[PDB]
Amino acid sequence: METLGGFPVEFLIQVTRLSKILMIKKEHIKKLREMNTEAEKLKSYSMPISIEFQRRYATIVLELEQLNKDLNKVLHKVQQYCYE
Amino acid sequence: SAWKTVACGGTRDQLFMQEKARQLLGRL
Amino acid sequence: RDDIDMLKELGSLTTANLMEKVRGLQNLAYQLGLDESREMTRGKFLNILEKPKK
Repeated sequence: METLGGFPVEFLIQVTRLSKILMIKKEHIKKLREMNTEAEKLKSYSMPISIEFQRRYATIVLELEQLNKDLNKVLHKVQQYCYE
Repeated sequence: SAWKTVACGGTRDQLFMQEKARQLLGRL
Repeated sequence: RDDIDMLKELGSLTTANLMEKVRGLQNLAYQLGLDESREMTRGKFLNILEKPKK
């Protein structure tokens, strides 16, 4: 068994990936929440949403979709690994 | 069991929004 | 990169501190998942992703 610092190295790898996925996903959620409040404001005044705004928003949604697919599996392996 | 629904972005509106995002961008 | 550095950072922790980190990261996944789902419900009923028709 490969180890690093006394821990199984494949466990630390999955935790590394867990931490990194969550940090990116946090950034994406922050961008979505502000985009919603802008859009909420625009919609309240019957003002159009720019095409560029829609594109950026849709890009974040699809990126989140992939992060969540990676988060799944990684979360499973981390759970699987917690023998303790 | 459903704790993953939340943790991995599987709620009904998120799957809906992902469908709209694919359509808006022209992706399968 | 910053990824191998994180891997080394984790391996240098005590067992108790690694476990707290795993628990914190799992809790963070859940909290972010609540945030994410709420903004997906908001965006749906603001129709941000409807295609232009006019």
